Amino acid sequence: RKKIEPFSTLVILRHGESLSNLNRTYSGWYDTDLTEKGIEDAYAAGRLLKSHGFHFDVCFSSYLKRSIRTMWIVLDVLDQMHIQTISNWRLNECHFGLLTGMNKEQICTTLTEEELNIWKKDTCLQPPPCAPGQENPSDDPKYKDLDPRVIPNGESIDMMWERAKPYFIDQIVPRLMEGKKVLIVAHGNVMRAMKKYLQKMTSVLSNGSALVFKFDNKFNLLETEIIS
Amino acid sequence: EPFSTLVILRHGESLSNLNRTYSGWYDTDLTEKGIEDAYAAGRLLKSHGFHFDVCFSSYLKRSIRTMWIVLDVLDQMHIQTISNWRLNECHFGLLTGMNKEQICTTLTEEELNIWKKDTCLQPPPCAPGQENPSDDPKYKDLDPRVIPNGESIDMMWERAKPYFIDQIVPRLMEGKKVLIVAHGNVMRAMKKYLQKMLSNGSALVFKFDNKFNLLETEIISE
Amino acid sequence: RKKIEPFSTLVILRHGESLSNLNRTYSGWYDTDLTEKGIEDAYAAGRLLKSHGFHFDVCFSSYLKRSIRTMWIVLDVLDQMHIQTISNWRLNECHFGLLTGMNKEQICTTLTEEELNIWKKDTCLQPPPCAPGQENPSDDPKYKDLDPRVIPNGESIDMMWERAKPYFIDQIVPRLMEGKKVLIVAHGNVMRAMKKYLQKMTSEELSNGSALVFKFDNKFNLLETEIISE
Amino acid sequence: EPFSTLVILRHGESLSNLNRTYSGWYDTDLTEKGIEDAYAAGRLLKSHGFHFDVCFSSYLKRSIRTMWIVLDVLDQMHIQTISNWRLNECHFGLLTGMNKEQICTTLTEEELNIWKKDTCLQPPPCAPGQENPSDDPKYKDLDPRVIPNGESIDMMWERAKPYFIDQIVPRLMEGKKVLIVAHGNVMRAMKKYLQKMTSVLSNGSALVFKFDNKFNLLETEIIS
Ligand SMILES: [Cl-]
Repeated sequence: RKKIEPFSTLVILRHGESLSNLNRTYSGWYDTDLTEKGIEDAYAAGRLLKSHGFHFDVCFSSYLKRSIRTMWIVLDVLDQMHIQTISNWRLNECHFGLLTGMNKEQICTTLTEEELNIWKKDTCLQPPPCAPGQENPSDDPKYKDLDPRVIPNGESIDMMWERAKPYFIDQIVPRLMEGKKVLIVAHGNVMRAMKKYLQKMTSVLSNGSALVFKFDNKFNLLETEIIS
Repeated sequence: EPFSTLVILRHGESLSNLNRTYSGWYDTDLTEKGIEDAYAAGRLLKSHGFHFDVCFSSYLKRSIRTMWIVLDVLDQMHIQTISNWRLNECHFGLLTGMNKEQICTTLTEEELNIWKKDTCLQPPPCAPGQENPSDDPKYKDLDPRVIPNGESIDMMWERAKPYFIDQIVPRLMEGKKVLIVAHGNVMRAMKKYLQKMLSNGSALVFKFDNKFNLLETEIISE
Repeated sequence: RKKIEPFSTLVILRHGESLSNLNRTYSGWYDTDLTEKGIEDAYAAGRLLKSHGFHFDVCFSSYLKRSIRTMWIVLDVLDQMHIQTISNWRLNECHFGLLTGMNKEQICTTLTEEELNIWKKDTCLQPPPCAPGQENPSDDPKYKDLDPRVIPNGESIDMMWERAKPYFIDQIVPRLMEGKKVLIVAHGNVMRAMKKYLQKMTSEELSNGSALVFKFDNKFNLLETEIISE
Repeated sequence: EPFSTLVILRHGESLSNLNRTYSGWYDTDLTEKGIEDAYAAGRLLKSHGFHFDVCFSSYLKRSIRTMWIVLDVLDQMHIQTISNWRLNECHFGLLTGMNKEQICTTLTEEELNIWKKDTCLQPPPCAPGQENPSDDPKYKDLDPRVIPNGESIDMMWERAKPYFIDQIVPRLMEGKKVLIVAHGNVMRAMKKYLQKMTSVLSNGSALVFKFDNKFNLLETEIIS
């Protein structure tokens, strides 16, 4: 009982629990690391992909440690620590600007009722920038070589996707056109934007699930499979 | 001397330009004068002593051939060259292949004025039965969704900018000297971007320090 | 106060204790992992580089887990988990062929007294290939895309360096010539061969946990070799 | 059709070849006939329908220019090109710039016979006061220790082989179609390597190697 393989395959996996997520504060570009539970989340994701027989040619991550660490753990489980890995800031979560580090109570104080509803249901609401005196995650040395004009300071989800999309088109798509299997360890908002883009959707997945996109040699999407 | 240097150079006369039709992505090649324009551009850069670590071009032949000629004059045929569609001229859609009179018949008085003076007017897409330059096999591996069909200058820059930021800026931050052989609209958009805002045969020279501050913009000519 | 910096810098680290090392068997390409102590060796090496202020533009490892895992830990300590990393089989330890997995007693049985002395003091003695029925580490799926003719089966140290040298020249030197700071997490024999090549030492002429620092000018002249330790 | 394809082409007439002197790394350029050789070679590949994913050349101008002309004929000027010194012709050292008569004066009777019949004779290095082609600024970023000065054909292949294994084989394993514009000695060494020959084609022919997904050589076709 064997199944015919696709020409190319894209697997998108979400990173596990970060310390900010556990403390219920917004992180965005704040470089919060995995908790012990988040490390176990990464081991579980690696075992999920191994049980489906995935062998990847390349793995992508954001510049954020919770994504990079998840990638390393997953590749460790898959016995693929040797494969090419690529990290880039354009796969980063939204930069939340002023909202960086806020909890639920501070969000409700900062946003009007109407703004909060748009913030939850839509993708177009842009947070304001980091305040004077607020530690801004993008002042990190890891960003020292980027064009300063391009560094975001308060991003809606739409704006995040406008700067992630060129990276997806210029780095991930060409590898899929070569017939490769590509893994991406990703933030939730980025994963959902990529899913919407590929399926051509218009404007909620169980924790620990992965998305499997299968393509033919003309980059037609043949199937989207959820594995868990 | 500066920490890094970017030289931008425009390609020379194309056959469409000589016949006074609009090309956009239409893959028109250099005329005899366009070839001599490239040799003269090479001699201008050689007289200023430029030695480049890398050269960029668009996916369009008039840009690629100019790069090859320039590098030949500079005795740098061996350096790395990179061509990419994101540096292409605007895709003119319906206006592709039209001459000046056809542009007026197709565009109203207001549309033609904004098309001439501004950057925001988007031409309509190619008509049915019109040869679309993006159907070229050289674009067969691009994400089908990203291929344009009718672009304003603003739209062209929105897809060229990520390439400039991701391929050009990192090399300048490494201290390299970078050459770009570009189309007029792309060169003007890059200049406007870098300066936070030219006579034929001229070249733009951008000098940067190690924080990527623009120290000077020099126009060199013969 | 401050010292004038070199144009480019190459730091070479050795990986820490592997399980084969703890059990006193030769590994070579056998993909033995770090022990708990080897993991702590990697954290300590990271702290060493952190106290000397190193910020690398790129890090290289072999295809062997014990080297890759050491690289990951060191970059974690350095807060450089985002930097580019490159792994390649040409930085692998010698493929020990038949000697793979042997302990001291089996080595002494297999080699003559003359052969053993040359084995310890020289770099030219080549082991035989893996025997029939012996598990060969190169049959690992991670090597499936290599040219089958290039895969070694029993290497002397000289032979190891003959296939590592082109990688050093084609991938590390060009980045040093760009002015970059390069980290290599290496195997002991590979580190020693690189040191010999760079210093122009003869075949005639570091404590555990030490690192080698090579400093170069823009013509790739070796300006200094510094040994650093805690 | 095969999983992957390698085409190797030799560059056309250089000025040194026309003058019957040995160039090696001497950076002699194509003649007007040599440029026509490149156009002819391009038309040969076009008539067989080749569409390449990438093209390789040496750092020598006669190889680079041939690559550019061939890609012009193929309507593939946009494809990725890679040039590298490891695909260079032998560095002839002292023999650089010499003609047939001078090589007789320099080499003994035995040495000249080894030079013509075998691949193992290493020429001596460039003489004092002899302009060395490796002093070219295009080589300024190489490890100075690696630069040759007098290379037998065997030595040339020892430094070209790792480039073939590390750059060309992985792309053939990816299922790509690869073009190499090469020098005769380099082309012959690659052919011997791929066919496993032990240690005679028209000037304008091309070699076509067809492979399956395990990198088994299914067939070698000569087109002219
Ligand atoms: Cl050596």
